[PDB]
Parts: sequence; structure tokens; C-alpha cells
Amino acid sequence: SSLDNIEMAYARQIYIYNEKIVNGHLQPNLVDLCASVAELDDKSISDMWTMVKQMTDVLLTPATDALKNRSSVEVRMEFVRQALAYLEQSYKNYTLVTVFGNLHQAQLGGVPGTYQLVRSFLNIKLPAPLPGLQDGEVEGHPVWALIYYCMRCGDLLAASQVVNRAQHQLGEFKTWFQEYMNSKDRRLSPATENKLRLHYRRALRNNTDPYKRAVYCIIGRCDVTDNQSEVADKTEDYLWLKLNQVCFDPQDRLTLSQFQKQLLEDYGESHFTVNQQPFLYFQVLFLTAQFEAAVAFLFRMERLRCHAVHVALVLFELKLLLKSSGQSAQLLSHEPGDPPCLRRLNFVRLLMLYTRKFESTDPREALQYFYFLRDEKDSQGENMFLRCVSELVIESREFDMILGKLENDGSRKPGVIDKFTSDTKPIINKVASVAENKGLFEEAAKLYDLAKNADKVLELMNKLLSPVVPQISAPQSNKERLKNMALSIAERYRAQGISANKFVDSTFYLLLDLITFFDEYHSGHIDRAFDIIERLKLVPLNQESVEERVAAFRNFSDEIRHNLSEVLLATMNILFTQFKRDRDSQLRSQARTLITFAGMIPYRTSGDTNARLVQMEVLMN
Amino acid sequence: APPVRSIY
Repeated sequence: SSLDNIEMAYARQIYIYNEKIVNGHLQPNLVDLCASVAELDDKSISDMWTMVKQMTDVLLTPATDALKNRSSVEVRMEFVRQALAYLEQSYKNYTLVTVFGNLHQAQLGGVPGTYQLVRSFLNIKLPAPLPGLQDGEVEGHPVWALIYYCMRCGDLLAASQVVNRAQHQLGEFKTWFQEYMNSKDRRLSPATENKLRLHYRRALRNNTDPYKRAVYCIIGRCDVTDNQSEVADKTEDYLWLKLNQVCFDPQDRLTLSQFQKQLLEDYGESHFTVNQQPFLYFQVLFLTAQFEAAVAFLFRMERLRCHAVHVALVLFELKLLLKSSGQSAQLLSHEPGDPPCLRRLNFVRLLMLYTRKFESTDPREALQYFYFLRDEKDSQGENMFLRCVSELVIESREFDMILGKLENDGSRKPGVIDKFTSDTKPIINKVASVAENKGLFEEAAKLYDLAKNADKVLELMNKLLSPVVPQISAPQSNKERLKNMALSIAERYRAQGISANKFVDSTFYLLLDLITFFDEYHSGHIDRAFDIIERLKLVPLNQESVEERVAAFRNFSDEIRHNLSEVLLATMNILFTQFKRDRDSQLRSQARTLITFAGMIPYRTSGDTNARLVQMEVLMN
Repeated sequence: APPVRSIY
């Protein structure tokens, strides 16, 4: 097996999600089905899916195009809020593990109020007082530190409580903050927003209290260039600092498009992967709505291929992933007729790479991933899922497992693909078609016979029999192994009343009779073998039938005319033997008949055959 | 000048 522990667990989860859609059940939450395995690994992966769920848990317009949802200002706004809610809660967990040694340890004693937690967080991260703080303290801590880390944790209420106990010190900041907490989308009114920004810009552009600076332009979304590096030293603190500063419809203003493009264009992977920590960059792209970038990026880490494919599937089963129309493009690209700030993922290629790894010895699991390509076609029109099953069968040669083995008793035990579509007639011909083009007739027959395509089964069975008609049928020979399959196809084609056009069909049952004629001839059962050839009315034995038999030879399958030489000789040698054992006249007359027939028929080795036939007739007299 | 130090 080519699948690692983690990859295998995901496969099982994707089998469920397929079993549900294959039986018409409720469309379960894919993101939940993937996070179910994440908990079996380190929390590096669990915290990823947590971000994936929260970033995709946005009210969408079902049955709407992918590009439309992702271009709409409506959806683009909720992404920023879902991310900020993740950066705030994520930071809140950092503040817990900073005070208590373990999340469990914090829980048993009880998570304290965000206010008392933050206070018990300031104790550690600033033990001694910084001399540059302003506006005094509140219950033993600087008022601005409390406000910042409370807003950072996302509890505006806890921050407003701090403000209520410092009404005299904070001046007019109270009426401004109380408006920020009330107004939605973390934005103030243009009039009041103007009043505070100008005040900050007036004489507080450079204040000795960094926490004061941070809060002001987090509330006013100002000084976008100043990264407030004094307080936002971590990467998440930067993302959170900026997403609280982005704006929507000219100076000192930043928008999501600029920010998202500004980040990866100027500070690409190189900047965010110098510490050899891959998820750091992924979180930067995913929490900025650049899902295709983050997916391709994370898909290149050979250790995190599994995770990047699935986060692509989630975005794909939620009409959020922007697929690349052309299949000839690179993995990541920007369509020419699209804005430059969005990118597109060649989803078809993405799955095709992941599959090649475990498609060789783990076919069942491969199909589960090929199903997501059911909705796509190629330039030639083939259904992508169907084509992927053809290529996977041509390579793996797993016919019984994937296509269903058709035993020699008339049964068709369904295969693994039967689960996904009930119309399995084309691919069985596709797989049968190539194997036919590769001279693998004995297989192409079994495959065509699996799809009950007798036109092709009998055609190929005619080719495999004609060479072996006069041969000696011996144990385990190529004659027995082909005759016995032909008879197993004769019964199942009569018991089920199946037949190809009379040309193909007539020749097929005719060869089977001839194969019996030589099997009796090679055994010495002369009398019995003579009777068979007489029924077939293939070789004339009375002079009257020569005219009609000669005309019939003209339109009989060349697979029959080929073996005419051996038939005449065996029949002659049959009469020849019976002569040495009135009757003499009758054999003599029949001997003549064979000669005149052979004389009027142009066929294989007519030279040596016509001569031998005449000699055997002379010895009779 | 954003930092590259992940929250640990």
C-alpha cells in the first residue's frame, strides 16, 4: 500500500462522503469529515481545519457560480470578520496557555473572565512597569494595555468595562469607543471617525505609550503603514492588526485587494518561509481569502500534500474554489480576462497528481477521489471521471476488482465502479477497445463479453479459433484454453439467446463444428468425424452439389477459407482410410467430388493440396 | 515590515 497512516484515514472519510452521495443521502459537512482525522495527528493540523471551517462558514447563495460568490463585496466582507474572529480566538488560547501551563489546567479551575485573564496575562508579559505608559493604571495595570489585549482577544465588552473605570483619565475616548462597540463592521461614523483621527494625527502621531497608539488606529483604521511593531510582534498580531484596518470605498487607506496582493507579491513565500514553518504562510493566504494560492503553496510541501488536496475539495464542494477552465494551464494562474488580484487553481491537474501516487496498488481509494471530477469534461467530450477509470484500468489491469468479474456461469458480480454509475457499457468498451488495439484478443473478448457485446466477442473469437482449427487439442494447449472458452461462450449465448449478425455468428458456430471435426479426426474416430463434415455441407460429396457449394465458398468468412486446405485433406484422408478397410464405388465417387471442388476453388496452398488429393484418389483404384 | 515569527 502506497498510503501513509494519515492519507489512509482521509481516504476512508472520503469513501463515506461518496457513499452518502452515491445513496442520495444528506450532503454531510466535508470540512467536519476531514477534521475527524486531523485530531489523530498533532495540533498543527487540527488548528488548520479549525481555520478552514471558520473561513468557509459564511452564508452563501446555493446554486450560484463560484466566481460570483468570491467577487461579491457581500461575501468578501464576511471573510474578514471570520478571520478576525479566528485571530482573536486563536490569540485568546495563546493567552490561556501563557497563564496556565495546559488548556486542561485552565479548564479545571475554570476559564476566568476575559478581563481577569488579560490582567493575569499582563502580569507575566510585563512584570515591571514601562516608563513610557500614559493615562495611569486600572487595578494595577496600564489602562491601554488592558484595552488592547482585550480587543485582541475579541472581547470588546471586557475592554469597555476597563474604560468605565477610567472615565476621568481617558477624556473624550469614552464616547468614541462606546460608538465603535455599537456600530457594526468595526467602523465608526465618518464624522466621529474624522474627529478622533485628526486628534491622534494632531499631537499623538508619536506617543510614548505604544498601546495607546495601537488602540487609536485600530479604532480609526489609520496609520496603515505603521505596523505598530511595538505591540504586534507576532505574525497573527500583524494580520489581525491589518484586517482591523482594511477599508471599502484615498490617502492613508488600505483595502483587502491591496493588502492581499501587497502581502504575497512583495513579501512572497520567501519572506514567510525563512523560519522553515510552512503553515505560517498558509494562514497568511487563507485568512486573506487567497484560497487558491494557499492551496497550491501547501500542495507543494511533500509532507502536506494530503492536507492541501482536501482543503481544496472543501473549497470545491462549497462552490468557493475558482477552477481553471483550461486543463493545459499551470497549477496556479490568473485568467487573462479576470482581475489581477484573484488567482485560479487547475483543480483537474491537482487531483491527477495526488492520484498517480496511490493509483497503482490502491485503486479503490483512487476512484473515490476521481469522483469529484464527474462534473468536468475534456476537449474531446469524455466524462473526466469515466476517462480516469479507463486509464486506471488500462494501467492497473484490475478487471475483476474494478469492472466486475463475469464468471463462465453467466453471472456478473458488480465492480467498484458500479457504485458510481449504472451505465458501465462505454468504459468496458473503452478498456476492451484499447486491449483489442494491442493484439490482446483473448482479453478483449473477456472484456467485450463482460459488456454483452457479442458483435465484438464473436469477431475476436473467430480470429483466435481459425489458426487453431486443424491443430492438435492437447491438455493445457492453446487450443483447449481457447476451445473451452468458446464453448463456455456458446452455451451462455444460446441459453440467453444472444447472437451477433449472422455473418459473424454463422462463422463462429461453424468453426466450433470444425474444431470438433478435427478433434474427432485426430482421435481416430473416423466414422464419427465423417458424419460431422457431412452435416456442415461445406465440402461437396456428390457431383450435383459442386455448383452450389462452390458458389457458397465465395462469400464465406476468410477465417473459413483459410482452413479449407486442411479440411479437404482430412476429409480425403478419412475416405482414404475407410477405403483400405457398392461401397468402393461410393468412396471413389466422393473422392472425385472433393478433387473437382478443390480444382474450382482458389485457396491456401492449393498447389500442394490439390496434388496430394489426386494421389490419394489414385491409390484407391 | 511584517514579522515572520509565528505565534508559539
